[PDB]
Amino acid sequence: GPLDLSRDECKRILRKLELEAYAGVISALRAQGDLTKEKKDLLGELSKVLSISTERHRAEVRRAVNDERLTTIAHNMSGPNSSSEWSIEGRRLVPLMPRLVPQTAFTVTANAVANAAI
Amino acid sequence: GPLDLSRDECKRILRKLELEAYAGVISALRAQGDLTKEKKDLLGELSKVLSISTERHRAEVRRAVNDERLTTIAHNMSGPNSSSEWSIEGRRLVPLMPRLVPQTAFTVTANAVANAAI
Amino acid sequence: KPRGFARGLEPERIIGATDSSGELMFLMKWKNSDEADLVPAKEANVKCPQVVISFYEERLTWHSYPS
Amino acid sequence: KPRGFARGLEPERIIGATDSSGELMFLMKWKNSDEADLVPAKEANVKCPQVVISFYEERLTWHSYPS
Amino acid sequence: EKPRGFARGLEPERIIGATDSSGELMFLMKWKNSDEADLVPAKEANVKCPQVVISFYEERLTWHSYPS
Amino acid sequence: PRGFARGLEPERIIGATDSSGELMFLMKWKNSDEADLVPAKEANVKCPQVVISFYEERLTWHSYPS
Amino acid sequence: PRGFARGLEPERIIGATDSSGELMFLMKWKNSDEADLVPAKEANVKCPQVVISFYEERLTWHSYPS
Amino acid sequence: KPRGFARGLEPERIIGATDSSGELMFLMKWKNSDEADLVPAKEANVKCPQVVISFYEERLTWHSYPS
Amino acid sequence: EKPRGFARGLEPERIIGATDSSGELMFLMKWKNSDEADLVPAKEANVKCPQVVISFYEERLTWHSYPS
Amino acid sequence: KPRGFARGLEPERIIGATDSSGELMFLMKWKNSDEADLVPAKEANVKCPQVVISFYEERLTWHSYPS
Repeated sequence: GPLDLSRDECKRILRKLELEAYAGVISALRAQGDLTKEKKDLLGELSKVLSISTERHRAEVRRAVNDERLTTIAHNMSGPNSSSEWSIEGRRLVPLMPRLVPQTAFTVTANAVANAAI
Repeated sequence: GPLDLSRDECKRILRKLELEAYAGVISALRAQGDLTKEKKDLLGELSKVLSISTERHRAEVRRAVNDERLTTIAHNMSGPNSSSEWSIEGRRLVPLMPRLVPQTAFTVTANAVANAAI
Repeated sequence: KPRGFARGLEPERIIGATDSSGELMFLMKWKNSDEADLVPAKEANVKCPQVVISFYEERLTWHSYPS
Repeated sequence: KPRGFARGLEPERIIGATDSSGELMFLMKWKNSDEADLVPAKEANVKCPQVVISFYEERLTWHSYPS
Repeated sequence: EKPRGFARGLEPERIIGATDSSGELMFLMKWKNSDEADLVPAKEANVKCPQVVISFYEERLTWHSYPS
Repeated sequence: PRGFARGLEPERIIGATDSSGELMFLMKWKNSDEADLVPAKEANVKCPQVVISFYEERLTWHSYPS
Repeated sequence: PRGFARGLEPERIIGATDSSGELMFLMKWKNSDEADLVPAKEANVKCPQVVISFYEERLTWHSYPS
Repeated sequence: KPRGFARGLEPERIIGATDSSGELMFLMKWKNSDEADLVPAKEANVKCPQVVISFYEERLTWHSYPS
Repeated sequence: EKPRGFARGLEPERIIGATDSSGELMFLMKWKNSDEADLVPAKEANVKCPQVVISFYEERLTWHSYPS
Repeated sequence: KPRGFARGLEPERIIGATDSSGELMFLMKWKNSDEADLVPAKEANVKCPQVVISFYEERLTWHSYPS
């Protein structure tokens, strides 16, 4: 029957409910406008209670920031400047570098030595 | 186009996002087990930020309490006693009375009087 | 001129009631006066709750009915 | 003898209710008669809606929501 | 052994019934914050929660001959 | 505007409360995800069957002890 | 168990962090809604193309002023 | 003259990258040669994955997520 | 008029480039908590953030003849 | 017997480097001693950062490459 769920299946469903719950709040808040201290604190408590990691949190923020529909709603609800704080909240590690150009094609080159004591 | 939304349409979508967001958290928390002070405080902050009224909140709690799947998950995650506090949180106004029986068929009957000063 | 509770008299007992005016009214007999006044239950309830209760307790009705 | 609404009387106030018969029934006191009798809630709901509403409204209490 | 009636330390919410036993008027009292209602002597309720008692009676008042 | 002022047909009452001092019903309107509070005094006459349905579904029995 | 210990095929990296002191990748596994952190040192050799795809997609340019 | 991987040399370290040509290209320094040249990222990704990974890994910085 | 380089009061995160201008070694510095990187004299960076400077060089070290 | 930084000598200058051992090592010339030691960059970086920086600054290489 539908209610005959194994302990493991229950854990999987719960985890899915927790992720969907967090994602849903992120979407709603993003649609209201930019992130605020009040909302950041609320999300911190929510991620704690729903066991959402810091990086899963940042990924969800990026998802919402990248959503044009939510962005458009935010612009209509609270005007421009609706993503500056979200953009920082969803910060990520990225390879950052200037495009290659001769004047910047840089490297340190050395003549390798021997070993031990010399 | 999909992004050509009127201010009114944006408001409707936002309200829907807020309700779905709150409902989602209620579902997740109910699935974890019974309501706790920590979770009650979190919901209070969430309903404030998402503009969810007290009675809409109680109705959502009842919905989750009445969900056999969430109840079954809760029993598997944290055992019995997973709804006592939720049941109180979702309290409602109801006509409460004993079933009719002669010994309880009660009423006060009087002989109506006249008017003014007598 | 002052009427009802405005007379400042002590309630003796409710001699009757009626709600034909749109609200429940009590015909109040006051101590040391044979002039009774129809007063709002709204008022009597808080001014003299025990007098009101006594009125209801004299008219307790339990119903017997066909199956 | 006709019973319930068949008596052609006017509803005054519902005195009690029960579903022991398999359906919700109301014990109805009719105006000018101290002999109350049972009427189906299905019928009273249609014929005297405010009388039914009053019966429920004045009996509301907060209660926990069962599992 | 458990407290009953007013001894439970609860605030009255509403009287939902009344009956006769041994020869004394008793009220079935619904208490605030508890789903379990129990009996209390009318004598006690009249003193401790008069408005609750009055409301019970008032909302059930009927007439021998309807007034006009 | 809210309540019956919205000009929508009542669908069903989802909750009731006396916290304001008067009985209010949380009304769910047909073709609308937004519910609002309306005075019971008003719903009683404008949609009596919706009110009756609400109460009848929640009728809760409590027997006398002994 | 978590990470590659789950015995699942890596699908894509959704985030990276050095907060622990070492570079870690939040890995999304094929046929699973649960993502976990794995050492970059480990992902680098076990799924080099998944790591390369991750970096290449996020490559961010910054020119020199003057 | 052959260029890039066609020189038959071993990748030592990627010095820089650019997509100005319409595709991502890496400036590759080959072991034992101080004359670096361009190779498609598509090719380097397959032929020297760890060299490519190293290039990116050592250039990671936190950055806000654009709109 | 706005502060530049170390005057912005930010902590260095990573050097992402180096070039010659007017005859002085300059580093394109990525600062913590800011997406905008700018130039700082190597002379200054060597003193204020030596490990950041060293990391930049070390991760780019190549050999004329690969060692064995 | 103490070797490398364990000799407690003042670094004079790095005369060379190599990473064939698996990690970068510097051939360090110490003041008042003609006996140089190969020491880990891990150590030299924190013990004598300016000496390390000077080594790198003598070997700055900018690349010119074919289009």
